[PDB]
Amino acid sequence: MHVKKGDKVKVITGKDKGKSGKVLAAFPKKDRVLIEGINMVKKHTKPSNINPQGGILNVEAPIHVSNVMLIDPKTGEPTRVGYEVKGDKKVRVAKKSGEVID
Amino acid sequence: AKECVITGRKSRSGNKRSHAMNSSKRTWKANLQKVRILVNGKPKKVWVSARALKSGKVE
RNA sequence: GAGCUGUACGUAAGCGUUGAUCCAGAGAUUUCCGAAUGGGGGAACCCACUAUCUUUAGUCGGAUAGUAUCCUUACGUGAAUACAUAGCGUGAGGAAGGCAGACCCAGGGAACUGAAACAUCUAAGUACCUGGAGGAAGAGAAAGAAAAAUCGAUUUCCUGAGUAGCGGCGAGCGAAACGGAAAGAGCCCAAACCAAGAAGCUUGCUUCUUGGGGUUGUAGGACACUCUAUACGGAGUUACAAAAGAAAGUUAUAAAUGAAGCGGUCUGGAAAGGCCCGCCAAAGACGGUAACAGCCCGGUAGUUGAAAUGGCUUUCCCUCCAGAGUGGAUCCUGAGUACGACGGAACACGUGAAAUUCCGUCGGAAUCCGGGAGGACCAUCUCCCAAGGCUAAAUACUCCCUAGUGACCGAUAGUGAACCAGUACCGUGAGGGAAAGGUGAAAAGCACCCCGGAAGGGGAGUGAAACAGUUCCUGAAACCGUGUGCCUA
RNA sequence: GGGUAGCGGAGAAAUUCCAAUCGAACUUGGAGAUAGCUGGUUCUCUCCGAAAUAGCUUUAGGGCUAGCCUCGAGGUAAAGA
RNA sequence: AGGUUCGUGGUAGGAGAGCGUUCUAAGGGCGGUGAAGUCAGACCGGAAGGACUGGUGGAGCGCUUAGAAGUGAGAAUGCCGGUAUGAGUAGCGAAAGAAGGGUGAGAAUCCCUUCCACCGAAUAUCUAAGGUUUCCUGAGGAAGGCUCGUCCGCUCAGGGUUAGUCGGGACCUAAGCCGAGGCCGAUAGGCGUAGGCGAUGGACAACAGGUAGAGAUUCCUGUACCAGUGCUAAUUGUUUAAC
RNA sequence: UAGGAAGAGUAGUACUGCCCGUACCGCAAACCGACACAGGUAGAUGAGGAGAGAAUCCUAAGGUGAGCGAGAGAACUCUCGU
RNA sequence: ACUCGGUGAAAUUAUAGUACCUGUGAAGAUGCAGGUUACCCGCGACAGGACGGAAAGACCCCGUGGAGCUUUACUGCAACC
Ligand SMILES: [Mg+2]
Ligand SMILES: [Mg+2]
Ligand SMILES: [Mg+2]
Ligand SMILES: [Mg+2]
Ligand SMILES: [Mg+2]
Ligand SMILES: [Mg+2]
Ligand SMILES: [Mg+2]
Ligand SMILES: [Mg+2]
Ligand SMILES: [Mg+2]
Ligand SMILES: [Mg+2]
Ligand SMILES: [Mg+2]
Ligand SMILES: [Mg+2]
Ligand SMILES: [Mg+2]
Ligand SMILES: [Mg+2]
Ligand SMILES: [Mg+2]
Ligand SMILES: [Mg+2]
Ligand SMILES: [Mg+2]
Ligand SMILES: [Mg+2]
Ligand SMILES: [Mg+2]
Ligand SMILES: [Mg+2]
Ligand SMILES: [Mg+2]
Ligand SMILES: [Mg+2]
Ligand SMILES: [Mg+2]
Ligand SMILES: [Mg+2]
Ligand SMILES: [Mg+2]
Ligand SMILES: [Mg+2]
Ligand SMILES: [Mg+2]
Ligand SMILES: [Mg+2]
Ligand SMILES: [Mg+2]
Ligand SMILES: [Mg+2]
Ligand SMILES: [Mg+2]
Ligand SMILES: [Mg+2]
Ligand SMILES: [Mg+2]
Ligand SMILES: [Mg+2]
Ligand SMILES: [Mg+2]
Ligand SMILES: [Mg+2]
Ligand SMILES: [Mg+2]
Ligand SMILES: [Mg+2]
Ligand SMILES: [Mg+2]
Ligand SMILES: [Mg+2]
Ligand SMILES: [Mg+2]
Ligand SMILES: [Mg+2]
Ligand SMILES: [Mg+2]
Ligand SMILES: [Mg+2]
Ligand SMILES: [Mg+2]
Ligand SMILES: [Mg+2]
Ligand SMILES: [Mg+2]
Ligand SMILES: [Mg+2]
Ligand SMILES: [Mg+2]
Ligand SMILES: [Mg+2]
Ligand SMILES: [Mg+2]
Ligand SMILES: [Mg+2]
Ligand SMILES: [Mg+2]
Ligand SMILES: [Mg+2]
Ligand SMILES: [Mg+2]
Ligand SMILES: [Mg+2]
Ligand SMILES: [Mg+2]
Ligand SMILES: [Mg+2]
Ligand SMILES: [Mg+2]
Ligand SMILES: [Mg+2]
Ligand SMILES: [Mg+2]
Ligand SMILES: [Mg+2]
Ligand SMILES: [Mg+2]
Ligand SMILES: [Mg+2]
Ligand SMILES: [Mg+2]
Ligand SMILES: [Mg+2]
Ligand SMILES: [Mg+2]
Ligand SMILES: [Mg+2]
Ligand SMILES: [Mg+2]
Ligand SMILES: [Mg+2]
Ligand SMILES: [Mg+2]
Ligand SMILES: [Mg+2]
Ligand SMILES: [Mg+2]
Ligand SMILES: [Mg+2]
Ligand SMILES: [Mg+2]
Ligand SMILES: [Mg+2]
Ligand SMILES: [Mg+2]
Ligand SMILES: [Mg+2]
Ligand SMILES: [Mg+2]
Ligand SMILES: [Mg+2]
Ligand SMILES: [Mg+2]
Ligand SMILES: [Mg+2]
Ligand SMILES: [Mg+2]
Ligand SMILES: [Mg+2]
Ligand SMILES: [Mg+2]
Ligand SMILES: [Mg+2]
Ligand SMILES: [Mg+2]
Ligand SMILES: [Mg+2]
Repeated sequence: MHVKKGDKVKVITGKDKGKSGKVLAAFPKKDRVLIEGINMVKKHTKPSNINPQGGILNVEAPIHVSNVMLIDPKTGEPTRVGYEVKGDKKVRVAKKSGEVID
Repeated sequence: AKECVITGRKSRSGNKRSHAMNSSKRTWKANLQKVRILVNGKPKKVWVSARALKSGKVE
C-alpha cells in the first residue's frame, strides 16, 4: 500500500476527521490500517484465559487506507507521494515540499 | 478380408426392384475363387477374382 | 519491497530489509489404476522369472534393470524332404489409446410424417452406427466451357431463377453456362532411348535393379545435327529435392513511471451531495472508499522495461541446378483399359427420344493415315488428348486463451447448476435428476443483573437503526389470533 | 456359480413369463412425430353487425365456391323500396 | 368552430381511438430536509386508469417527444410454492403385569429387588450371505423414536478387530468365460486350437484352559504337530558310480 | 524307468515360516420389503414327563413381558362359549 | 366403538345464514313460484338425497386413429427348385 507500518497518519474523512496517529498494523489483503487512538470500539468480552476478568474493553478498529494521508516529517502537512530512485534504493518523496520522507 | 488380393474388389450394396418399383436393399458380390499363387517367393492360397485371372497371374 | 505460514476463525510453534510470503520464464521430483504392456484380476489388487548387488550362521528379507502383442527389417538356427522353405530365436525401428456433443471424407442406412387413404414418390442420403483424418478437409492445371467469338486450373459469394426441366405430370423436387466479385501458381512421373551391374540361360539373347533423359495437341518427345551453358547466373524445405546452423529486428509470457482540492461552509452516523471558490487534462475509462469523486486510493493517457523461453520477419550460411534452334527415315505417348450387353446407383433428370459419371458380372478396341466430346444417332465442322501422381490462397467450425461489446437475464429469470451440482435423491443397470443468494460501513455478534434444567425472555450496553440479534434488506395475500363501536336466540 | 435378449428368448400351452411394466421389455435419440378431435388463449371504450342455406366432395360434427357482414374507392340517360 | 336532421340492445365477426408495463435516445427534472416498493384514506377522469396526504422503508426514480417489445390472466382434471377444510376426528402395527427402593428440574415408560406371566424342533445356541462401525466407554437430550424419556441401533469425543495350523491366495480342476497363430465376414466383428482363468467340489500341520469395557483354535499359560535352515557328533559314498 | 549326480542321509540342538478376513447384527429394530413394517431369508445343534414321533400339552438350559396409557362395561361390527 | 390424559393424518372442497309439499323449468329442485311448518349451539347413532366420492365409460357410435391375428384381398421379401 502507500502507507507503511510505523508511519504518521492524518485522517482525512470519517468521524475522526482531522486527527493524527501512528500505524500499528497494516492489512494489505483487505486494504485496512490500524491507527492508534482512532476509531475506538467497545467489546463485550466474557471472562477467559486471556482477559481474566472480562468486561467492556475499549480498543481500536481498522479503517480504510483511502481515508489516510502521509504527514511530511518536516513540513508537517498531508502530501501525495512520488517515488524517486536515489542511489541504490527507491525512496518515497513528498510531492509538495519536494523532499524525501524516508 | 473377403476380397481380391489383386485389384481388391468386394461386395457393394444397391437396390432390388420389382414391377411397381418397390425398392429393397441387396448386395453385389465379386466371384472370388480360392487359388494358390506366389504372393512372395512362396505360394499360398488367397482370394482372387475371376476377372484378374484371365491374363497375368500364375496358378 | 514489508509483512507471512490458503479456504478459515482460533490456538500453538515459527519465519522475514543478510530481503520472506507473492508474480513470470526455465529445471528437478512426480505413489497406485487406467491403451496398461512380466502373468492373473471382481479398478486403484494379487503372484512372479532372469541378471548384478546387499543382509543373516543360514533359510527368511532387501535394491536396481529387463521381461506383452502385432507389422517392417537384419542376422542366426531349422521339419516332413536331398537342396530348400515353413517354423523357432535375437536385435533395430513403428503401431496401439483418448477426445471439441463442432467442422469433412468414406462404408452402411430408417421410420414417423406429406401426398388430406395409400404402394411409385416424399421425409432423406436426413437421424443413427462404423472407419480415416487435418488444422482445415475436399476439388484442382481441360480427352473442359462454348458456337458467325472466343475463353483459358480449382474453390467460395451475387445473379441467372423458382427460370429450363423432372414428376401416380399428383404432393412436390429443381439446375448449369454466360455476366459481376474474393483469391490467385503451377508442376513431377510411365514409355522411347543412353550407361552400369545381376539373374535366367528366352543359350549370345530377354528381364531385373540403379543412374541419366522426358512429359505434350499450333501435337510433343526419343533420334540427328548446330549455338550457348557445369555455377556466370538461378532456385529452395507451403507443391515444384532435402537436412542443418548463425546474426539483427519485432512480438508474447512478470513490471516501472505517471498531472491536478486534506478548499470553505450546510445537512448528516458518515459527504463523493447542496451552496461558494480553485486547478489538471495526449489523463472526464472502470472500480473502490461510511451517500452520487477528473483532483482520496488502485489506476487511466503518454512514455519506458526482459535474465529466461516461445513465435514471426529479414540477412548470411547451407543445399540443389543445363536451355535455345533447325529437321521429319524409324521409334514412344498409361490394356483386360476405353467401350458394349445385363442388373443397379449418381447426375435437378423417377428409363425416358437419355447424352454424362460410378459399381458387380460377362464380352472386349484403335494406337498420330490415332483417339474423345459438343444431351439418342449419322455426316461436316469446332474444341480437346482419358485409362499415373502432387499442389498454397480465397471457404467451414470453436473445447480453448487474450482484449472487448450488447434499446441480452436478473435468483420460478439467465446454464440443469450465481450457494462444495451432474451433487443430494431414485433405479439391478443403461439412465433420470433437484432445492438452496442479501446482518451491519465496521463484529463494534449483546460485559453485567433477573426468571428458567435448558430453550426462550425482561432490562442494561453497541450501533444511524436490534421492530438490523448469526433463514439477519424490504416484508404483499391466503391463513391463525387478541381487543373492541353497531347488530343478532 | 453359470447360459439363452426384444424383427429376440423361454413355455407339461394360460397370449404364460422375461426386475410390482408384456397381443410384443426398459432407456436415450429421430422428436416440438401426427391429432379434419377436446380443453385453454390475459387491458378499455366508440360505430356497424351475421349464419345455422345451395352446389360438389372417401363427403356428412371437415373443406371449397356462391349467398348473408364489415372497411375503402368509383360511375351515372338514378338505376333501390 | 357553430348549427339542422336522423340515430346510439347485441353473440361470431369487421373498422376506429386509446390506457397501462419493461428498455433506448434527446431534452428537462426529483431525491438522506428521504427514491422505488409496501400499508391506509370520505380525491380526480367517460373507461382502461391517475394524483395528493400520512405510516413503514433506506437508495435510486419520474416527466415530455419519439423508438423497440419475453406487453396486461380467473379458469387449461395447467406447473411450482405457501396455507386452509374435513378435526382435536381416523390411527398410534398381534402379546401380562404389579409393588417397593434409587436417580433426576421432571418418571406408567431409565436402573435395582421381589412376585407373577410367555416361548422352549424356539421366541434358545452357532454360522454362511448381505450390511458396513450399527461394537465399547464417557458425556447429551434440539431433531429421530407413532406417547414419555433422565433412555436408545439417535448426537458428540475418544477407543476397539493380533493366526505356520481357522476360511481364502501363493495348490487342483467342473459348468462357463477369455483366447497367440487360425477359419469366417460391408465396417464393427463372430467362432475357435495351443494356453489360461473360474467353487458351489478335491488335497492340506493345534489342542485344553484363563482372560470383568470392547478380540481369541489369533493374546497368555501348559503340552504339540507341519515344512525348512544353520551348527555340532558319529556313519557312509565317489564316476561300473551312495543318493 | 529315461535322466541328474559327489556328496548324502542319521542323531541332537537352536533358529525361520508371507498376503487377505477376523469388531458387531445375522428368523432380524442392523439383511430383502420406501418404515424400529403380523411378509421372505441356505446350513449345524436342538433336553425331560407322557408318547411311534422333531405330533400334542406342561416344563429345563437359555431367552422374553413387544415404544401409548386408565376406566366405563350402551347400540353396532369382529373373534369366541352355551 | 364410548369418557379422560398424550400424540395426531387423509380422500374432498365455486362462495353458503343449506326445511317440507304441490307445481315450474334442459321435461326428476336445499336455492325458482304458491302454500305449510320451523327459538339458538352441540353429543351418540342410521344411511333417503346432495343425479354423493374414486376412475376425461371398458358397452354403443364416430375418426379417410392404432395395434395383434387370418386368408384362394393387393403389392412385395426370405427361402427353396
Ligand atoms: Mg427410395
Ligand atoms: Mg470377377
Ligand atoms: Mg472370366
Ligand atoms: Mg513418489
Ligand atoms: Mg489391464
Ligand atoms: Mg494384463
Ligand atoms: Mg488385497
Ligand atoms: Mg539373497
Ligand atoms: Mg528363416
Ligand atoms: Mg533334410
Ligand atoms: Mg487416433
Ligand atoms: Mg481429432
Ligand atoms: Mg427407404
Ligand atoms: Mg431421397
Ligand atoms: Mg429427394
Ligand atoms: Mg465417427
Ligand atoms: Mg493434427
Ligand atoms: Mg485456410
Ligand atoms: Mg488436400
Ligand atoms: Mg492451366
Ligand atoms: Mg496435363
Ligand atoms: Mg491455353
Ligand atoms: Mg471472401
Ligand atoms: Mg528425373
Ligand atoms: Mg528439342
Ligand atoms: Mg475539507
Ligand atoms: Mg451530525
Ligand atoms: Mg462536497
Ligand atoms: Mg479515457
Ligand atoms: Mg468512477
Ligand atoms: Mg478532489
Ligand atoms: Mg495396347
Ligand atoms: Mg456421346
Ligand atoms: Mg451409353
Ligand atoms: Mg455444351
Ligand atoms: Mg473440348
Ligand atoms: Mg489432390
Ligand atoms: Mg426475491
Ligand atoms: Mg453483508
Ligand atoms: Mg453490508
Ligand atoms: Mg434456574
Ligand atoms: Mg439467555
Ligand atoms: Mg422494518
Ligand atoms: Mg432493517
Ligand atoms: Mg407482517
Ligand atoms: Mg400480513
Ligand atoms: Mg365485536
Ligand atoms: Mg419388441
Ligand atoms: Mg392353462
Ligand atoms: Mg397377461
Ligand atoms: Mg390509436
Ligand atoms: Mg399501472
Ligand atoms: Mg435522467
Ligand atoms: Mg402499494
Ligand atoms: Mg395500498
Ligand atoms: Mg388502500
Ligand atoms: Mg426507517
Ligand atoms: Mg415494428
Ligand atoms: Mg417485451
Ligand atoms: Mg416475460
Ligand atoms: Mg381474466
Ligand atoms: Mg393441462
Ligand atoms: Mg394445477
Ligand atoms: Mg418456498
Ligand atoms: Mg401446489
Ligand atoms: Mg392439510
Ligand atoms: Mg415401577
Ligand atoms: Mg452412525
Ligand atoms: Mg420423534
Ligand atoms: Mg402418535
Ligand atoms: Mg437428569
Ligand atoms: Mg451411542
Ligand atoms: Mg490360512
Ligand atoms: Mg496358481
Ligand atoms: Mg486343514
Ligand atoms: Mg537339523
Ligand atoms: Mg506376500
Ligand atoms: Mg497377513
Ligand atoms: Mg448372535
Ligand atoms: Mg400318542
Ligand atoms: Mg398352545
Ligand atoms: Mg428358565
Ligand atoms: Mg386429551
Ligand atoms: Mg384421539
Ligand atoms: Mg318457496
Ligand atoms: Mg344447531
Ligand atoms: Mg372422413
Ligand atoms: Mg394391443
